[PDB]
Amino acid sequence: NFLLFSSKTAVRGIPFTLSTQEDVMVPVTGSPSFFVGIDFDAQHSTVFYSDLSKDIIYKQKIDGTGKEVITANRLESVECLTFDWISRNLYWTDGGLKSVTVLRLADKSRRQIISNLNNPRSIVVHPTAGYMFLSDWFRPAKIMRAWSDGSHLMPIVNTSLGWPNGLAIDWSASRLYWVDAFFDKIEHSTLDGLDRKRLGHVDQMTHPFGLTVFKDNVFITDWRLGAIIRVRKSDGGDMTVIRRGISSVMHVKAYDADLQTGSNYCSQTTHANGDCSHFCFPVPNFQRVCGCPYGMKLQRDQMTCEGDPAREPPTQQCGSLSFPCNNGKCVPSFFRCDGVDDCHDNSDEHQCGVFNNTCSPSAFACVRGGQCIPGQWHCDRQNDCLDGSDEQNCPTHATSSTCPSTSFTCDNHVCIPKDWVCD
Amino acid sequence: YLANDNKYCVVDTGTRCNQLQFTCLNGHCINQDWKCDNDNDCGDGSDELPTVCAFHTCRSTAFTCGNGRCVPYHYRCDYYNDCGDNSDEAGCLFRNCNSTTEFTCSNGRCIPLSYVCNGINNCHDNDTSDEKNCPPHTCPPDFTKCQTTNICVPRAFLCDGDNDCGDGSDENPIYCASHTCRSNEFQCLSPQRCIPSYWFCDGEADCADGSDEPDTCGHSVNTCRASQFQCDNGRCISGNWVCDGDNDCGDMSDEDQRHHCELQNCSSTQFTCVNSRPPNRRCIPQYWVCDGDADCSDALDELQNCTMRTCSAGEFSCANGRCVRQSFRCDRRNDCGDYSDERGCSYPPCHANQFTCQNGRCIPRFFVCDEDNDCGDGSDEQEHLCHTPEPTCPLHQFRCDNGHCIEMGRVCNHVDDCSDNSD
Amino acid sequence: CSPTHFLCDNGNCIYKAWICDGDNDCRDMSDEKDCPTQPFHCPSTQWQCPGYSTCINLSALCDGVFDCPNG
Amino acid sequence: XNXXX
Ligand SMILES: *[C@@H]1O[C@H](CO)[C@@H](O[C@@H]2O[C@H](CO)[C@@H](O)[C@H](O)[C@H]2NC(C)=O)[C@H](O)[C@H]1NC(C)=O
Ligand SMILES: *[C@@H]1O[C@H](CO)[C@@H](O[C@@H]2O[C@H](CO)[C@@H](O)[C@H](O)[C@H]2NC(C)=O)[C@H](O)[C@H]1NC(C)=O
Ligand SMILES: *[C@@H]1O[C@H](CO)[C@@H](O)[C@H](O)[C@H]1NC(C)=O
Ligand SMILES: *[C@@H]1O[C@H](CO)[C@@H](O)[C@H](O)[C@H]1NC(C)=O
Ligand SMILES: *[C@H]1O[C@H](CO)[C@H](O)[C@H](O)[C@H]1NC(C)=O
Ligand SMILES: *[C@H]1O[C@H](CO)[C@H](O)[C@H](O)[C@H]1NC(C)=O
Ligand SMILES: *[C@H]1O[C@H](CO)[C@H](O)[C@H](O)[C@H]1NC(C)=O
Ligand SMILES: *[C@H]1O[C@H](CO)[C@H](O)[C@H](O)[C@H]1NC(C)=O
Ligand SMILES: [Ca+2]
Ligand SMILES: [Ca+2]
Ligand SMILES: [Ca+2]
Ligand SMILES: [Ca+2]
Ligand SMILES: [Ca+2]
Ligand SMILES: [Ca+2]
Ligand SMILES: [Ca+2]
Ligand SMILES: [Ca+2]
Ligand SMILES: [Ca+2]
Ligand SMILES: [Ca+2]
Ligand SMILES: [Ca+2]
Ligand SMILES: [Ca+2]
Ligand SMILES: [Ca+2]
Ligand SMILES: [Ca+2]
Ligand SMILES: [Ca+2]
Ligand SMILES: [Ca+2]
Repeated sequence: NFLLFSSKTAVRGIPFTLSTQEDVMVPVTGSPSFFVGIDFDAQHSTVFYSDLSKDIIYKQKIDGTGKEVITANRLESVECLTFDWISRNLYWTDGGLKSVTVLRLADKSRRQIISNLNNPRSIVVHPTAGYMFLSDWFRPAKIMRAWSDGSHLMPIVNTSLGWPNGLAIDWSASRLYWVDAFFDKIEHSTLDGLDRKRLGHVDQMTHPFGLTVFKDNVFITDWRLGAIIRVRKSDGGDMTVIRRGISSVMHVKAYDADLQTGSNYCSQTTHANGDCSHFCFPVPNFQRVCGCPYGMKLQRDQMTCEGDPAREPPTQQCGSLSFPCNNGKCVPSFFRCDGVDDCHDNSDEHQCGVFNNTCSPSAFACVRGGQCIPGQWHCDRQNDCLDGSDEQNCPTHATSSTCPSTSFTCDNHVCIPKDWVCD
Repeated sequence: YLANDNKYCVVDTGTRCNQLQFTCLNGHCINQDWKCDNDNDCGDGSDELPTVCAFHTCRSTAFTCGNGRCVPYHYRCDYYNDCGDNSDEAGCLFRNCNSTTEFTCSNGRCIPLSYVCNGINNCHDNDTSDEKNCPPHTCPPDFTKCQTTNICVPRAFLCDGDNDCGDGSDENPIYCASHTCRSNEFQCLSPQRCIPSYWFCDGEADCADGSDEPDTCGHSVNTCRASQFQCDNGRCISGNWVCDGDNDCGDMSDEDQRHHCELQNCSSTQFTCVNSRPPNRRCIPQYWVCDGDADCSDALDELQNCTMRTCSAGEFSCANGRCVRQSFRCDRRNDCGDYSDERGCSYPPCHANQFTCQNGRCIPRFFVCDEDNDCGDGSDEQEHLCHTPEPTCPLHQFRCDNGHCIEMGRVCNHVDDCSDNSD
Repeated sequence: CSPTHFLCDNGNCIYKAWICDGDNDCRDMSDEKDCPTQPFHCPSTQWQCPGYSTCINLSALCDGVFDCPNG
Repeated sequence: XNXXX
């Protein structure tokens, strides 16, 4: 067990016992970084994350080795993840496509199962009961419930809500818990939305986002505090600050290998995957429904799958105005060979500077050997080009150009206020 | 009328099936989950007719056989061919049973070697080769010998609808199919089944549809036997307890002078305590004579042939000679025989709910007006507190002959307000 | 609501060009809940030979062979 | 406001 939480700068894993402070998992970080959604795969010692600066979903071991991407194609503001550990399906919520997607990890297979939402945020799925829950915070705010296959969508909590940011589930009692950030409250109810109850006032909670339930504690993240706070899961509780000064803070999650235990008919033994090709989804009252990816239809047997190009034609990775990377991502067509890795695979900066693959107008081209470099690297006193074309015959004329009389002038022709001299 | 999504002909007896029920040609609606699954449920096979199961497709949650039937998903890989085509047991990778200690059945079922021919079929395999009943060569009376394997099974399960023997002796055409059971038996109509002559017409339902009890059964429910006494309530009792001093029939039919109890002279050496009255039996067995218990109404059985009692200073000494504890005083019970315990008492009044009689006796409120003289003086059966005056049925209320008097706007309105149109 | 506008199931008024535009302008499904009208007609310089389902550049019409199976 | 920055 350990507490897994996300932020702008890093994805971290922390022991629950506040007595010790050191991480149990390597931080996840990049040069451009804004992590939001997270979840874990206990059977592989694996976590997942999104990064809104790259629009990719990743997977990485706890040790840090074996980073791989899940997808990079048609992701728009992936505000949350959740993982069905029995079916091995990953669900996410595109706040920009305004939809929720499910993907099977065994072989990349994806469908938008719910499509016409307004501002969906947290999603959480309960494999043994076969339900998924998601929050929407458009004016008529609500919490939905649906069968894991993305059908029977119906609201279970639509009264006295505004901004219902984070959902979570108590596995030990089959109670849904949720934050609301417009009335500054945390509530809980049965999976049917009945028997609704409210926790007491929490000190200095003003706007919560992430929520988690583990053992007898409720873990919450407040954007106005920029902290992780802990309360007793039955009542107002003894508000105990876990972390502070954690920058822009996002979801929390409780890593627990004991939780990820069980089997629906979707992965009972003596057969595989509940006999479905491509997907099976656990459905409430101990049953399974098969699924098919985009562009495929279930056959007469309702289990095996067939091509359906008539209704859902095959689609390109990218439009006519964008370059499809080797990675599933998509970049503007004039970002090819600009000297900057935009595809996050160096796929847009491959074999550049040749005929039929010229440098962008923005970049500077080395005269020999086919290498394009960023414009900002042209004559900045560093030999960037392999042949040194970028540091040859550029203006030395500082000219009679002068900074205002208010500003002191350095020998480098940079100017600063006279107030800054000799500090 | 055009039943079953207007695709089918059913005789129009005016009654209809529900929304979720299939209709058969002969009626007896069946639930949609029973439609097309190898089980005949309509009797005529309307739920399994090839025409009906031609267009029908399996519900999303049910396994589809290669044949086209729709079995519940939990039937898949359960060793046992319920699909008929074995299409739900095809491809099943069963665990290899430890053959050194278990037995691997012909259907792949794992069972301990100790359970081989242990007395009952465990494998249930198509081969049936578990329950060969190895050690004995035959079965004795109070059971039939099963035919090809020698299991002791009562004929009482012949033709009953499942193979009790695992061998067809309980389904043998040799019997039940040929002629109607043994001389000591009768055959049920539903299921088709030989059953004992002491189930047939016995006062209870023993077939599934009660065809063992079809209204014409002996004289009556109190037909009993030449060895059994006959009771007005329909109960049958042993003739030994007739006029023994206590109700055995359950309706006092064996304890009255109305039929016969005038000469209830008891068996052999029983002491005849003539002090006893019909509320108790005069004859008492010598088994508990002088046993220290007040068998007779005044406990003369404890002095007539009994050793004297020394009694105790801590117990109530009856003036007559009996000895009892202080718990047996002031309780309306003649423990001492000479009423020495109840004489001179000052019984405190009855409880809040408790009813009081004229003779001061306390009786439960529930025991008022039940045709039993529970007060002894008949206080609980007094006309004034027991008779319920019929409603006055004034102006606005017409007393029709049924007694259920109706509103006077309804007189001869041609709507049957009072049973057989009494208005 | 004004006759210029559709009244959505949540009480919004939306202009009746945007109904059936393919996007839920009401933020409820109201303005796309009943929008079937999308025929198999072919635009641009194509031609749809009557009673036949193919569509062909109009240069082939009277090119001197029947492009479509019968006249 | 409550939108992810
Ligand atoms: C808010 O959610 C409730 C359920 O908690 C909805 O009430 C149901 O409404 C449907 C019809 O839309 C009825 O068939 C159900 O019986 C109602 N209750 C149950 C048991 O679900 C209610 O309609 C929702 N309101 C809004 C504005 O969506
Ligand atoms: C653009 O230029 C590059 C280099 O001249 C070409 O690269 C080759 O492309 C083929 C087909 O994809 C590969 O099998 C070769 O291995 C590539 N490299 C070499 C050295 O042959 C590329 O084909 C050009 N593209 C176009 C459209 O002309
Ligand atoms: C089978 O049973 C034998 C005897 O008890 C035991 O030694 C052996 O380990 C068992 N093997 C398996 C695979 O169960
Ligand atoms: C086994 O199955 C076949 C049908 O495939 C059946 O005819 C046969 O009687 C079965 N075996 C036994 C021992 O009854
Ligand atoms: C094309 O887009 C559709 C949805 O519009 C699907 O996502 C499909 O998988 C896409 N095709 C490829 C090759 O990514
Ligand atoms: C060569 O390719 C690059 C890719 O960024 C630009 O499109 C460029 O404009 C192309 N050609 C020339 C001559 O500039
Ligand atoms: C320096 O440049 C500034 C800004 O253009 C003024 O023109 C200023 O007069 C210049 N100084 C001299 C000495 O020419
Ligand atoms: C059978 O499959 C068809 C599609 O081929 C329909 O989904 C139909 O609803 C299914 N059967 C039932 C009873 O739902
Ligand atoms: Ca607030
Ligand atoms: Ca680039
Ligand atoms: Ca440089
Ligand atoms: Ca300075
Ligand atoms: Ca059936
Ligand atoms: Ca089976
Ligand atoms: Ca056996
Ligand atoms: Ca039988
Ligand atoms: Ca009977
Ligand atoms: Ca009796
Ligand atoms: Ca006695
Ligand atoms: Ca007494
Ligand atoms: Ca009474
Ligand atoms: Ca009437
Ligand atoms: Ca619209
Ligand atoms: Ca032509």
